[PDB]
Parts: sequence; structure tokens; C-alpha cells
Amino acid sequence: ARRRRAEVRQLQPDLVYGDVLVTAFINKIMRDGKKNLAARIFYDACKIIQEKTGQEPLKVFKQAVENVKPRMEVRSRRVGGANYQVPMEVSPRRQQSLALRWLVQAANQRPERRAAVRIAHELMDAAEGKGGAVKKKEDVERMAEANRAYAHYRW
Amino acid sequence: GKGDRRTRRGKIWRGTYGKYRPR
Amino acid sequence: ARIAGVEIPRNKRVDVALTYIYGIGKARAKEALEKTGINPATRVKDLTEAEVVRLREYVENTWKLEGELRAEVAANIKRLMDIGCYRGLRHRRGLPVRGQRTRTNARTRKGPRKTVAGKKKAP
RNA sequence: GCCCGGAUAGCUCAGGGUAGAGCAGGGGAUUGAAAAUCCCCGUGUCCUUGGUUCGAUUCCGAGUCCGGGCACCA
RNA sequence: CGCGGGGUGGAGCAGCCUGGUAGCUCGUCGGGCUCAUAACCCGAAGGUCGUCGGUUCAAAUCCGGCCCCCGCAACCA
RNA sequence: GCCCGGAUAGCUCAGGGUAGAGCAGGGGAUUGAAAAUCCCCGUGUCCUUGGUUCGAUUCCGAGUCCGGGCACCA
RNA sequence: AAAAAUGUUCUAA
RNA sequence: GGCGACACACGUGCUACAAUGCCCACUACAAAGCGAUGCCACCCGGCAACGGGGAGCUAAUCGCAAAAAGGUGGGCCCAGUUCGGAUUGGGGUCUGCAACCCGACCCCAUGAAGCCGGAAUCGCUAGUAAUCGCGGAUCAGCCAUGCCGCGGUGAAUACG
Ligand SMILES: [K+]
Ligand SMILES: [Mg+2]
Ligand SMILES: [Mg+2]
Ligand SMILES: [Mg+2]
Ligand SMILES: [Mg+2]
Ligand SMILES: [Mg+2]
Ligand SMILES: [Mg+2]
Ligand SMILES: [Mg+2]
Ligand SMILES: [Mg+2]
Ligand SMILES: [Mg+2]
Ligand SMILES: [Mg+2]
Ligand SMILES: [Mg+2]
Ligand SMILES: [Mg+2]
Ligand SMILES: [Mg+2]
Ligand SMILES: [Mg+2]
Ligand SMILES: [Mg+2]
Ligand SMILES: [Mg+2]
Ligand SMILES: [Mg+2]
Ligand SMILES: [Mg+2]
Ligand SMILES: [Mg+2]
Ligand SMILES: [Mg+2]
Ligand SMILES: [Mg+2]
Ligand SMILES: [Mg+2]
Ligand SMILES: [Mg+2]
Ligand SMILES: [Mg+2]
Ligand SMILES: [Mg+2]
Ligand SMILES: [Mg+2]
Ligand SMILES: [Mg+2]
Ligand SMILES: [Mg+2]
Ligand SMILES: [Mg+2]
Ligand SMILES: [Mg+2]
Ligand SMILES: [Mg+2]
Ligand SMILES: [Mg+2]
Ligand SMILES: [Mg+2]
Ligand SMILES: [Mg+2]
Ligand SMILES: [Mg+2]
Ligand SMILES: [Mg+2]
Ligand SMILES: [Mg+2]
Ligand SMILES: [Mg+2]
Ligand SMILES: [Mg+2]
Ligand SMILES: [Mg+2]
Repeated sequence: ARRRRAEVRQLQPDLVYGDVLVTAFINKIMRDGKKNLAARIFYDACKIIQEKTGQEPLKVFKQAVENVKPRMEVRSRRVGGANYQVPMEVSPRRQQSLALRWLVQAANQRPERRAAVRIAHELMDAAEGKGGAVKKKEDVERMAEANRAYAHYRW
Repeated sequence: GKGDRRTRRGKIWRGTYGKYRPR
Repeated sequence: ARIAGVEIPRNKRVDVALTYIYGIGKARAKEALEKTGINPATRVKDLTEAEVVRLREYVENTWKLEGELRAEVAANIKRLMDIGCYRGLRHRRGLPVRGQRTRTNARTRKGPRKTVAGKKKAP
């Protein structure tokens, strides 16, 4: 935005866990406005996660989210007229967004037929340091460690 | 799909009725 | 090679398998089964040899199928081409037959595009 | 004929306890792009056979092929 | 009928040596960017290899005749 | 004199079933009108004559008019 | 502290 | 008769390439509009389009009307398929003096391309985008997937 910052739409905590981080993740599964379907998927995957390795789902979800937040990423610059890959630290809001986005994106990569299973399994791998969204987060952090020479082109 | 007239979904699309969408 | 001359694929339900016969859509698959007392859900793999011939006999005798249907379809196109009616000229030159415009698409009937050069501008 | 060597991923080249690195190629990040750049990824009987050793790229033999060099030519 | 070299997409050049595989740059055509053009970017098409004849399972490639086109030579007086 | 090579529309030139083009000019589209661009049009007994052929502007021969060159001698 | 050329004739209402 | 042509080229859209999907059955919740050779309840014939009967309403009363996605139950199991619905054969329906060129719909059969799209490129900052359906004007009918409206479900993101 040009004139003022953008203010963050505070979401409504979900009804099963009362958690805001959960609804943002539900909103990322949602397509074409079908929220109820997109809620069953996260919840069907949730019950799965209490079966496959009996653990409280809320903890397995946040452990995947916490292990997908990238602390750094490259951005573009301009100085002189040359555009490099400038490393810059990630704001907490954007870390959250990239995680949930990459989680679903990583989830829908998998070769499983039913949705909630793909959701359950990526959350399972990511909360243990494996899977699609974790390859991506590390990949992003590794590219930024590479271009630390251009860290002085930070703003 | 909506283009498949021989379905209860395609008949809704053309707004018509038939064996594949009766009333 | 079971019914008619096509092997309808096993592992599928019998109603969908029969559709793999030229001349039988889903609705005709619904008939033959019901008119012969074979559960439309039965997998082809799991039909009696008594049920094979009972399904086969009706199917092959009620309506004309595979080759004959193609020969009678071919005979009617051929007939329209022979008399020279407007539909007959369409099937000849290979253009659509049912009122569709040809300035743009008609690609299913015309085939891949044959790009030509166009008229030019002035510099 | 003799001495000296090599063969190792597609090209190049490094190497008794690993099978390596660069460039070519794959997408991805980048710009307006050509790139440079950044990233990850693959590509081997290490020429063949015996033998050594607990093991084999190595060490040995032996042949295959291609490198160098030497001498010769009735 | 002195001796050489050459003829292959539209232009200019590989491929011939060693028979089986037609290739490179530009050009040409369709799209894109631009207000528009050029440049640039993404696609595509076009050559039965001068010709006749021979060898061969198979000839642009090998052999013989003809056509065409450049180059050299023509000394002793 | 003696070979080779050019004669096709008003111009200049391509090229076995009387034939192209560009140009010149006219008309149309385009334009505010033009230029350019696109379209259409008229355009030739294809230099005479003989032969081959069902058929010749194409393949052969000659006649015409032009063009590229060969010639003391020591 | 700058990648990147060009815009037919007459007319400017 | 042509405006509907068709070696081609571009724009705007519809439908999709599937499993967050498709299919059948059951079952919920809209809004704004229209309606007297008009809208048509319900009834029988018909697989159906429709046809014949036939009430109500000059319409907050009667009708278009079922809203759809959704919720439930069940079927498909990764296939060019129970994805997709082009193309074509045959058989009908209806409006109309008349459907050859050139109508819309229905039913049997046929079941193409398409496995998410090169260079390039568009919209949207919130009840917005996306997706779901509904109505009206024109109108005999209709090539409406267009337009003008209507609500249903309902995000992501803005450091700068
Ligand atoms: K002399
Ligand atoms: Mg279907
Ligand atoms: Mg069939
Ligand atoms: Mg038409
Ligand atoms: Mg040539
Ligand atoms: Mg050439
Ligand atoms: Mg050579
Ligand atoms: Mg060769
Ligand atoms: Mg080539
Ligand atoms: Mg072009
Ligand atoms: Mg302007
Ligand atoms: Mg241009
Ligand atoms: Mg090519
Ligand atoms: Mg020759
Ligand atoms: Mg050859
Ligand atoms: Mg001398
Ligand atoms: Mg004389
Ligand atoms: Mg002349
Ligand atoms: Mg004029
Ligand atoms: Mg003559
Ligand atoms: Mg004379
Ligand atoms: Mg004279
Ligand atoms: Mg004279
Ligand atoms: Mg200039
Ligand atoms: Mg003037
Ligand atoms: Mg196109
Ligand atoms: Mg449309
Ligand atoms: Mg389009
Ligand atoms: Mg209605
Ligand atoms: Mg198919
Ligand atoms: Mg295919
Ligand atoms: Mg199908
Ligand atoms: Mg028909
Ligand atoms: Mg009609
Ligand atoms: Mg698939
Ligand atoms: Mg896309
Ligand atoms: Mg705004
Ligand atoms: Mg949809
Ligand atoms: Mg109407
Ligand atoms: Mg139509
Ligand atoms: Mg509508």
C-alpha cells in the first residue's frame, strides 16, 4: 500500500480447538469458498494424526508449522540498476503465511488419493523435519546463506 | 460436467428437464 | 473376444464393462442386465458361465452392435454423399454438418491448423 | 621392436579403507531479456581377466585400446 | 579432347574423403513486446543434392559421359 | 571473316499444351487529401523461316539484328 | 548515480 | 439467397482436463424480478422433450419455484476413466405460413481434443476475489456460454 500500512485481518478462532493458527490453515485448504469441506479435511486429517502415532493433534500441527517458518529469504533489489538476490530476515507475520501456504502446497504434492490423508502425512513428516514444505524452507534458507555477500544491499 | 447434457448437472445448465433431470 | 466380439474388461462392474462395446451406452447397459437378472454391481470377473451366455445372448440379439452398426452408420453417410444433398457435401469436403460456423473453430472436423501467410501492413 | 604412460560421469581431470570435483544437461530463484549469478539434482565393472588383501579405483600380473618417446629400414 | 576447382532449401557455407544420418548463419512464414516499426523473444515451414548413365541391398557421397561456372598454363624458337 | 551468347507487352527481364512478371499507366480499397502499402485491369501472331511432335515461345537447322572475343613474324 | 535506434508529404483546425 | 462462407489470424467468453472430483438417491437455506391468444397448481398419456385435461391468480393471496454449491447415504479407485462432452448416425418434440441453407430442446447410439498450457499476458484490497445457482430486458421461437441485475458460500495479501 502507498499511504498507510495494511492492517492485519484478525481471524476468528475455530470452534474445535479455539485457535487462530488453525483457521488460517483451514483458509489455506479452502478453494472456491467451500469452507465446510475445507474444515472436514483438516479435522479428518486431525483424527488420523491421533491414530497414526498417538499424539495430541494440536501439538503435531504447530510443530510442523514451527519447522516450516523460514528465518531468512532472498528478496530483489535495484542499486545502480543491477538486481541481485539480497538476503533479508522474515517478519513473523510472513513466516506464518509462508508456512501454511507451503504446508498445503507440500501436502497436495503427495501421492495419496484422499485429501485429509495428504494433509495428515505432510504434517506428520514436517513436525519431524521431513517432507515437502521442509525441503522448501531449508532450500530458501540455504539460498539466503549463499548470497550473504549481498547482505549489505539490505534496507 | 455442465456440458454433459445427459446428466442432472448439465440439465441444470441448459435449464431444461428430462429423464436425466425430472421434476 | 467374449461379447460381442470385444472382451469387455474384467475387474469392472458389468454395467460399465458393457459400455466398452460400440453400440452400448450406459442406459443400454442398464437394460440388458435388468432384463436378465444379473446384479449391475457384479464384477465381470465374477459372473457365471451361465450368466456370460445369458448376458451375451440378449446383448447380441436385441440391438445391432460393433461392426454392423459401423456398416449401417457408414451406409447412411455414403447415402447422403451419393445423392448430393447438402449434408453429403459436408461429409465429403470434411466440414461440419449440423449448422456450426466454420470461420473460427470446427477443428474436431477440420483437424490440425494449417497456418498460412497473411496480408501485410505498410512501413 | 624397446622404454614411459594413460583409460575413472556425457567432455575434462583430480585420487590399500569414497568411487570423486569442474563443465555440459534438469528444473527452481533472478531481469525486459542474453546472461553472469544463486540453488538443488542426477551422469560409473575406474578398459578386460586372474591374483593380493578382511576388504579393491589403488598393489601385482596379463592382454585390449589410445597416448608419448627411442631406435631402425634390407 | 592443355591442367585444375566448383554445382546441395531463397542467399552464403558444412556434409563427399570413410555409401545408410542432410547440418550452420541469415533469410521466409505464424505468434509475442511496442502507440507503431526495428531490434529482441517464442514457434514453424522450405533441400528428392546440375544432369544422364553405371556399380551396389542402398548413391548428394563411388565410378564414366554431357551441360554450366570460375582459376591456372600456353615455354625454346 | 569464324565460332559462342542475347531477340517475349510501351519499358526492362523471367520462363512441350499461346505464356508471366515487376515497371510505366488506369480504376478500387486506404487517407482529410496524398505518399507508401494491398487488390483488380489492359497488356504479346514470344524476331522470320524449315524440321521433330497430336501439339513448339520451350527441342533442333537456317535467315535476320545486336553482343564476347581470335589473328603476321623473326 | 543513466541498457535500448527510429516516426513519409502537406495541413493544426 | 446472403449477413451463418473458411487454407487462415486476433480479441472476449463457456466447458473442462478430475478424487477438495464425478455419479445416483434422500434432504435443507435465498434475493431480486416476471406473469390475462400471460404464469401455469394438480391430474392421466409418454423413458423424456412434450401432449391432453384442468384449478388459482387481473396477483405480499395463485403460478414461474426446483434455488444450486451445501448436509446425509451409497457407488466409481487414478484409467484419456463412471474425467471431458466435441463430432457424427438414427429417432422424436415444439414454436412458426415455413426450421435445406440456418432454430431450440429431448431420447438411443457415437464418446474427439484435452494429463493444467511457449514467448507473452488479465482481474481483484473484503463480504472483494473465487465459486454456486436465480431472475429480467429483447423475444413466435432462438443459436444467451452475451448483457443488466440478484443473493448463497466465502479466502489469501499489502514489508514497502
Ligand atoms: K633458348
Ligand atoms: Mg458423465
Ligand atoms: Mg460403448
Ligand atoms: Mg455456418
Ligand atoms: Mg538452389
Ligand atoms: Mg544456396
Ligand atoms: Mg570431406
Ligand atoms: Mg559418412
Ligand atoms: Mg537444416
Ligand atoms: Mg515473422
Ligand atoms: Mg493515436
Ligand atoms: Mg515489430
Ligand atoms: Mg527446423
Ligand atoms: Mg557427374
Ligand atoms: Mg542417401
Ligand atoms: Mg628456358
Ligand atoms: Mg573470306
Ligand atoms: Mg522487350
Ligand atoms: Mg483516392
Ligand atoms: Mg526456329
Ligand atoms: Mg535477312
Ligand atoms: Mg541483313
Ligand atoms: Mg545492320
Ligand atoms: Mg531510417
Ligand atoms: Mg501540399
Ligand atoms: Mg490461437
Ligand atoms: Mg462465450
Ligand atoms: Mg479465449
Ligand atoms: Mg424459469
Ligand atoms: Mg476416450
Ligand atoms: Mg493424448
Ligand atoms: Mg466417459
Ligand atoms: Mg441427426
Ligand atoms: Mg433453421
Ligand atoms: Mg491424470
Ligand atoms: Mg494456470
Ligand atoms: Mg481500490
Ligand atoms: Mg465448477
Ligand atoms: Mg426469450
Ligand atoms: Mg448453433
Ligand atoms: Mg441467465
